[PDB]
Amino acid sequence: PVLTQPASVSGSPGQSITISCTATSSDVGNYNYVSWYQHHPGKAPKLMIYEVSNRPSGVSNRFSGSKSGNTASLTISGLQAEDEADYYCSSYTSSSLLFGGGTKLTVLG
Amino acid sequence: NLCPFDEVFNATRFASVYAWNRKRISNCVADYSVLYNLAPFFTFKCYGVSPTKLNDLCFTNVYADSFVIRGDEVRQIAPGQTGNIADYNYKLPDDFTGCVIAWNSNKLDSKVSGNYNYLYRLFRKSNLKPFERDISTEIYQAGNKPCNGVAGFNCYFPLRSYSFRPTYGVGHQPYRVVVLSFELLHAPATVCGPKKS
Amino acid sequence: ITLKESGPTLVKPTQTLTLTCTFSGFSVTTSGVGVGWIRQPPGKALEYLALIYWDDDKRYSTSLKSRLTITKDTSKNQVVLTMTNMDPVDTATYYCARHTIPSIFDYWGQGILVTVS
Ligand SMILES: *[C@@H]1O[C@H](CO)[C@@H](O)[C@H](O)[C@H]1NC(C)=O
Repeated sequence: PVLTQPASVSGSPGQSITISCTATSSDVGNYNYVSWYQHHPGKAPKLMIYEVSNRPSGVSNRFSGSKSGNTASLTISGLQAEDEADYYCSSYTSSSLLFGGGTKLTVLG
Repeated sequence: NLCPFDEVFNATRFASVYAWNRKRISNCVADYSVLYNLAPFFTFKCYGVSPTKLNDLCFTNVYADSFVIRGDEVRQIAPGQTGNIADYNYKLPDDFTGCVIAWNSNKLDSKVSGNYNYLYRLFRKSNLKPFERDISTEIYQAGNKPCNGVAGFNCYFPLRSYSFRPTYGVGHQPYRVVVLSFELLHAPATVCGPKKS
Repeated sequence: ITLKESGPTLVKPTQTLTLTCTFSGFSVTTSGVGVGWIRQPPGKALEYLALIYWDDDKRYSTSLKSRLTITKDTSKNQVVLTMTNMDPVDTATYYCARHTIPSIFDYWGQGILVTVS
């Protein structure tokens, strides 16, 4: 019951990148409540995407997501120098809720 | 004097199916326009009356019966149906006239490790008659011996929990059901739609 | 919508940890709304600890259930988490956040760093 993420994602400014979060089991059931957080050092984690593809208000349209199979993906278009953060995925399990390993995003320049 | 459907459909708490809640609606103007935006509106079906012509008729006695069940049990709330809910928790008459409204309420009723506050009846001696309510929690005897309250063999506690969770697929998710029964006949009417004189 | 976290920053081994969360801008006494706690040990992923609902239902992480206790006080908008038998390895930044179904947590507080020594 471990959510798996890539340790690090890289890319050039202006292009699009994908951060994945893949389930390792079926304990997640419908796996239809996947949440993504943006964590900046020294700051509280911010909710970017919820319920797989929905955005909170106050969130740029550069952030979107979707599912295929039992894997969720966060897409960041127009990569900006201000997007450098640790991204986390979260979902539900049979008796609890879990967070992913965490992906470190680095922006070139 | 608008009719207070708000207290029926937008309530903060719903009753369990074994003890469904009823309240009388009267002396109001009832527009059915307002309750089409509660949800995707998964189910809405009427018996004896078209859903489109409700804002044209006037009724004598209107009652709203509310409760929470599983999605795949919604099909049992109809005339002529049988299974479990229809027989032991909430029975409709064969000549029922009224409308059944239901929607997916997973986002309100489910909990991380299961919501156990919703009960239904599993065991009973006989089937219910239309619109009866069985509240008793007395222990059911399934054998030839008086267990006298002891939940041993051939002896059961009548009620069980639904245990609703976010991870369940559709059909095991909670649905909120409201049944509006009508009485449309020659008697003096009290609840009319929004028309001018 | 704000949540603030207060309590001891320094704890010693075998002692008991206590943290108190103050919230405002909303009430917790509503359907589908609770308050939970998350911790993040240095260089590691976020770990779920405990969650309390509007009706006083209580949930805990499956590995820490025997150590965590959570209570609430709706008269002064407080949520209190305690954790017994603190170990030196239990050093982390703790967070208080609002809990809902469609979005697991939101409106996270700034967090409080607690060191065990
Ligand atoms: C319930 O509240 C929502 C949101 O304000 C509203 O759109 C809906 O019409 C209300 N339901 C009824 C029956 O008024």
